[PDB]
Amino acid sequence: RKLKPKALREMSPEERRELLNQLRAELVKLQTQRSRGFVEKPGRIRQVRRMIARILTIERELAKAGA
Amino acid sequence: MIKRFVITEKALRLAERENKITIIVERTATKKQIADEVQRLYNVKVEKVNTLITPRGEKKAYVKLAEGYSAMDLLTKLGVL
Amino acid sequence: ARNKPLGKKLRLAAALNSNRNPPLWVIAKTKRRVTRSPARRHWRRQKLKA
Amino acid sequence: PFTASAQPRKQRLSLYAAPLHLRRKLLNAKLSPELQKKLGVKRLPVRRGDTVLIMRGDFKGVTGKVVKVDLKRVRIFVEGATRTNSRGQTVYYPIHPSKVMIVDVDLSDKARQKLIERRKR
RNA sequence: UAGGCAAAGCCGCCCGGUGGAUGGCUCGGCUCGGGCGCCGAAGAAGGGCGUGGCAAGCUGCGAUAAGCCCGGGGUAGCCGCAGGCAGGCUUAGAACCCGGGAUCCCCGAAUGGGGCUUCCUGCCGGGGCCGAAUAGGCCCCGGCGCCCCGUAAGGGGCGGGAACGCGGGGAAAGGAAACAUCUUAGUACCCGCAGGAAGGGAAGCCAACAGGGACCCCCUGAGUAGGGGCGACCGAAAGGGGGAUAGCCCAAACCAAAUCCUCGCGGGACAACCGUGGGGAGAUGUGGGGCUUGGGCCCGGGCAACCGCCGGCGGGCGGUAGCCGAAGUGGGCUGGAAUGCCCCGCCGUAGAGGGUGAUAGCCCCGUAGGCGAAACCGCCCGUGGCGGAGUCCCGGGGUCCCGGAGUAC
RNA sequence: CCGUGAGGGAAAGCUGAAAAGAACCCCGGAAGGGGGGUGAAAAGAGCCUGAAACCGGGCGGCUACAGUGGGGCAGGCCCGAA
RNA sequence: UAGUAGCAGCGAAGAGGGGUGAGAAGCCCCUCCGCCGGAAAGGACCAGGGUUUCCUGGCAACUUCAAUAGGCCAGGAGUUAGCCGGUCCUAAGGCGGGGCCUAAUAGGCACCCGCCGAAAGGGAAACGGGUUAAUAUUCCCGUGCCGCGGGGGUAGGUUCUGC
RNA sequence: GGACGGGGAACGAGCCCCCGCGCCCGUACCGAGAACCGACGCAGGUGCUCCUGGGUGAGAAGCCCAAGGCGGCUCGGGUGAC
Ligand SMILES: [Mg+2]
Ligand SMILES: [Mg+2]
Ligand SMILES: [Mg+2]
Ligand SMILES: [Mg+2]
Ligand SMILES: [Mg+2]
Ligand SMILES: [Mg+2]
Ligand SMILES: [Mg+2]
Ligand SMILES: [Mg+2]
Ligand SMILES: [Mg+2]
Ligand SMILES: [Mg+2]
Ligand SMILES: [Mg+2]
Ligand SMILES: [Mg+2]
Ligand SMILES: [Mg+2]
Ligand SMILES: [Mg+2]
Ligand SMILES: [Mg+2]
Ligand SMILES: [Mg+2]
Ligand SMILES: [Mg+2]
Ligand SMILES: [Mg+2]
Ligand SMILES: [Mg+2]
Ligand SMILES: [Mg+2]
Ligand SMILES: [Mg+2]
Ligand SMILES: [Mg+2]
Ligand SMILES: [Mg+2]
Ligand SMILES: [Mg+2]
Ligand SMILES: [Mg+2]
Ligand SMILES: [Mg+2]
Ligand SMILES: [Mg+2]
Ligand SMILES: [Mg+2]
Ligand SMILES: [Mg+2]
Ligand SMILES: [Mg+2]
Ligand SMILES: [Mg+2]
Ligand SMILES: [Mg+2]
Repeated sequence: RKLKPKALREMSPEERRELLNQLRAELVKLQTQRSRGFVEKPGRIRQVRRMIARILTIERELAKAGA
Repeated sequence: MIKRFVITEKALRLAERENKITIIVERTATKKQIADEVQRLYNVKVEKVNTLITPRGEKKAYVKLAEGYSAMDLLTKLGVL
Repeated sequence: ARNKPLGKKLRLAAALNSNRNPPLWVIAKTKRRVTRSPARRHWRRQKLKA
Repeated sequence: PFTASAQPRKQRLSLYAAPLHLRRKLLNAKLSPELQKKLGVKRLPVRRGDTVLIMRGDFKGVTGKVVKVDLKRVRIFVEGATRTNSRGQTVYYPIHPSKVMIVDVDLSDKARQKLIERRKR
C-alpha cells in the first residue's frame, strides 16, 4: 500500500530522490486539476503532500545521524 | 517553485498560438529562477519569461518556449490537459 | 490607485480572498447553523483601512 | 481522564470534551452470563462484529450484529434495530452502548485479547 | 311606538397573524481556597500573509503548512468547531493522549542598510544560470547592529509577561460645608530596574540599673504618644503573642607571588583535580590570614581538626498519559421510550457526582480503595572523587599593631 | 464594526428518542399552496414553551335625536359544563 | 398618525413597431423625437476606492416606482515591459548612530557621521500597425534606441607627435 | 560633456559589421449628479486637474450643430378648482 517510514529508510538516496521527484510532479498535476474545479481522486492530494513531508523528514534525520 | 499550471481559455490560446505555457509559481520567484526551473524540470529551452502578480496575490508566468519545443506537446506529456 | 506598492496590494489580495460566504455544503454540514461569514463585506459599504 | 470534581458542570464538560481515547470507555457493555464464565470478565467495550442483545427501548429483545460504532456520538448501530425513511431506504437507530448486552464476542483481533487478560486478572 | 335591520365606530371573549415575554435547561460567567511560576539573539511575545479535494470565519499549523518522525499509553476506528458530497488512511497497529524530536514564510529586541506601505536594497566569500566567452549580467546561500568585558578564542546587555516587587519624578478633582497652610497622597500617572517572589536582615540596637538579643510578615500595643489654620484630619515605636529560624564575608593588622584565568598534551567517575608546556592578570598586592565569644603578634598542648571544590554511581519518592475496582438491567403496570408505581432480591471501605428514549446505589462512566512509565523533569538518601599555607579546639603572654572620610558633625 | 488617531465596540443560546428532515399526486413563474405521509407530539428546520402591546377574522352587546370614563341601584339581550 | 408626506423645483423626454419572457411603457434591435458638444454630459488621468472590470446564469434581498435590467447575487475568468512609471538625485525638511544634555526615557539637538525625503522638480533608452470577452508604447508583426561587455574590420599607434 | 595634466602597454578606437545580457514592483476598472469623502446609488466637496471641431460673434460668452455620448441629475398616468 502506502510506503512506510521503515521502507523509506532502507532505500538508497537515489531512489528517495526519484520518488520525491515523482511526487512533486504528481502534486503539480493534481493542483492544476484542483484549480480547474474537478479532481479525479479528491482524497489524493492530501496523501501526496504528507508523503512528501515524510521523505523530507527522513532525509533530514539521515543527514543528522551522520552529522 | 512551480505550484500548478494555468489551463484557462486564455492560457490554452497562448499555448497554441504563441508557444507559451502558463504557470503559477511562488511569489518570490524571479524570471531567472523561473526560466531555470522550467528548463531543468521539462528539458525545454525558454525564449523569454513574462511575469505578473494576480490580484489574489499569486505570481503567474507566461513562459515562451524556444523554436524547437511545443508548449502544447509539453502540456499533453505532463497530463495536465 | 494605479500605482500601488506591493505590500498594500497583498493586503488587498487577502481581503479579496476572504470576502465570500460559507459554501453551501457548510450550511448543510452544520444544519443551517453556519450561514454567514464575518469577512463578508461589500466594496461600497464596508471600507478596508488598507 | 474524566474529572474527579463533583460539580455537574465539570462532569458534563469532561464528557463532551473528552478526547477519542477516553470516549472508548463509554462503549463498555455488560457481557452475558454465559460469556462471563467463559472469559472471566464482566464488561467489554462494544466492537463492530460483536453480537449484542438490546435490553431497552423500542427494539428491546432484538439480537443482532454491531455494524458500526461512532466514538464521537457514543452510539452503535445494530442489525435489526432499523426502520425506513420516506424514500424507502433502510436506516439504523443509534443505540447507546449501556443499553445492550454482548452475547457473542469478536476475538479475531490480537490486541483485544490483551484487554481480556487484564480484566480477567 | 318599538322588532325584522344592517353605516362608520365602541367594548368583551375565542381563533389566527405578529412578537419573543414567561417557564424549564446550561459545555458560560463570578467569588473564594489551594498549587505553580518566568520566556527571548539557539531570534521570543505580538502581528501580517499563507495553509483543507470541495473551505469564508474560528481553531490548529508554517511552502514538510487541521500537519512529518521516534517512544510510551490506547485498540478499531479515523479525516478539529462542523450532523454534507467525495476520496482515502488504518490490524505492517491509525485516530487519540503523554514525553522527545523535525519543519518553522514576511514583519517583529530585529541586529548589513533602508522602509510613504510587513516590502526594497549593498558589499564580501562560495555556488548556479544566460552567454562564443574566464567578459558582462542575473539568481541562490552565508557573514556584516550598537555598547561593552576578554590577551585572544570567545562572551554579555537589548524585547516580552495578568498582577505582585525595588529606585526616582509627581498632580488635581474632592474634603475642610468658602479657602490659601493642610488634606486627598508620596496616591493617580510617568521614567528606570528585578525575581519567582522582591525588598529586609546579623546591633555605633532597645532599654533602665531589671533585662532583652538579625530580619520580614500576621495579631496586639493603638487611633495611645505625637503632628495639625491644635481645625478637618493625620499617626508611630518599644514591649507582648505567633509564622519561621542561620549565620557569615571583603578590606586592614602579619606573611610577600606561596595566587587566579585560559589553551595544548598525558592522567583523572564525560567533573573537580593532578603533571607539564605556552599565553593573560598580578608588588598600584594575586593569594594566605581575619570577622564581638574582636583580630593580628609570641609560647605550649590536642585531632572529635577546620574550611572548600565536583555531582559520577546505587536506591527511594513525586510530576507529566493511564490500568483495576462491588451489587438486578428481576416479575407485573403506565408509557413512544422507564431510571417512575407494586412485588421480590443484592452491594456497600463504594448512597461524591454525571450519562443513558421520564426520576437509576446494583445499565455505563465513575466513587471508596489499589496499581502504573520507554522518555523527560523535580526532590530526598547512601556512597564516591578531590583541594588548602593547621586556617580547627584548649591554655598562657600581650599591652605593641589593625579596626572602613567629604564620612560623623 | 466605529474614529485620521490616541482609543472605542455590539447583537446573537434550545428540532426530535431517532432525521424517522416531510415520499408520492394536483396547482403555481417562483417563494409556495392543497391532498397525502413521519412522530407520543409538527416540535417543520424561519424548529421547546409561545405572554402582552399590536393587526385580521368570528361571536355577544351597542350603533346614525343625543356629550363619552368610574361607582351604586333597576332593567334588556347574551353566557352561565367544571 | 396613514395607505398620509415625499418620490416636483437645480433649463434633456419621450414615442411606434418587432424580439425575449410566466409576466414588458421601462430589458434587446430598428425608426422617429430630443439634450451635451471649451461639457453637471465628449477625450485623458492623479490620489482615493479595491475587483466595482469581463463572461455565463439569476432575481429572496438591494435600486425612492418596475424589471426578464444592474456598480446587486452565484459560478468562472482577467492586469505580461531593458526603452511607460517607481527604482536614481537632491529641495524644504526628517530619521538613526556617536556625543552633549537629562533623576530618567520611548524627552532635546547647536556638533560629527550616515541615510531618508518628489509616480507634477532634475533624470539613459520605442515607435507605428494588428490582436482579446476582458491587457497593450507590456502580447504579435515591422522598424529602432540605451547601457554594459565581447569578437572582426578600419582609421590610428608601435623614441616622438593626427590632418 | 569638455579641456588641461600625470602614469602605463603595444596595440587599437566615438567609425562599419557581428555576438551577448538587461533583475525587482505597478499595469484590470471608476476616476465621479451611482465606483473617492460626506451614515446614502447624497443638487455638497474633491478634479474641470489637463484637452477639445463648425456657424454667428470681440470672445475658451451665449445660441445652434458635429466627432463622440446621453434620454439613469433612476416614479408613471389623468385633471386642468383653489
Ligand atoms: Mg511586470
Ligand atoms: Mg464611500
Ligand atoms: Mg358596522
Ligand atoms: Mg507567531
Ligand atoms: Mg532591518
Ligand atoms: Mg528587561
Ligand atoms: Mg474620591
Ligand atoms: Mg472646600
Ligand atoms: Mg470651590
Ligand atoms: Mg526571599
Ligand atoms: Mg533579596
Ligand atoms: Mg500620610
Ligand atoms: Mg590580597
Ligand atoms: Mg473501571
Ligand atoms: Mg460499575
Ligand atoms: Mg415554538
Ligand atoms: Mg355551572
Ligand atoms: Mg404629494
Ligand atoms: Mg440648452
Ligand atoms: Mg426619465
Ligand atoms: Mg442643442
Ligand atoms: Mg461656448
Ligand atoms: Mg469628463
Ligand atoms: Mg459590469
Ligand atoms: Mg452580466
Ligand atoms: Mg458582488
Ligand atoms: Mg531617495
Ligand atoms: Mg480596457
Ligand atoms: Mg488600463
Ligand atoms: Mg442619484
Ligand atoms: Mg453623433
Ligand atoms: Mg406626478
